[PDB]
Amino acid sequence: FNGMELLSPKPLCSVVNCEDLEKLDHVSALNELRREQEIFKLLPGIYAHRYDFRRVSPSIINDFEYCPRLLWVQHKLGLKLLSEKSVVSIIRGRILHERYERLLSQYENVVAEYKVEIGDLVGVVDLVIKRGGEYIPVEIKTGFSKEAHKTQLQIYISMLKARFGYLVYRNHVEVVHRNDAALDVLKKIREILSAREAPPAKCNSCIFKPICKNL
Ligand code: FES
Ligand SMILES: [Mg+2]
Repeated sequence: FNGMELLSPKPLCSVVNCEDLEKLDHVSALNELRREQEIFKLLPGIYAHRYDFRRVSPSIINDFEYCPRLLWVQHKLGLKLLSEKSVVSIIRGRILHERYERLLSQYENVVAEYKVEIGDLVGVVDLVIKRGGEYIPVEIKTGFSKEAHKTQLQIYISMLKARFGYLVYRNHVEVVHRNDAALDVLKKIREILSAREAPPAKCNSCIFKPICKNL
């Protein structure tokens, strides 16, 4: 709300109307939202979009944990690979992110897309609340794993020197405490991307065949 200031952010579905987005689960509607998000079909069970790997994101953290091989393959392709399963969860999450962002950025003490520099990499905080001279980071949980977003937020906390951060779920909010141990994940990722050889698969079955085997 313009003119007011925010103490703490509220759950996504308590700010945006999530029910409006539950009618987005047919091929016809998918193929239209796909076009806009610049997401395309590559293989019958694989979608993709362009991704800048100078940019750290929950996408990368989620993928580093799932399968370091997948992260390397994607870095080489210059493409982010999405399973035909969770392509709708990404598109839905992106629209939810955009609405929640634009609505909370309306507060006087709230700001969207705060660019931060992590050395050779860059980060973009979903939302930043300014309680006094301190910047409280906010991470919107959409599309990827709970742990991925939570780690990402712990990085932004440790970079902004905040005392804590907010992790906004659909129907609740979580106060993530500063944990500099999450920054250790950042050194490992920087190593996987620069690795001249592909790491070993840390998954039970590749849902992205045959791409992973062919690099
Ligand atoms: S996803 Fe683990 S190797 Fe293809
Ligand atoms: Mg987020």
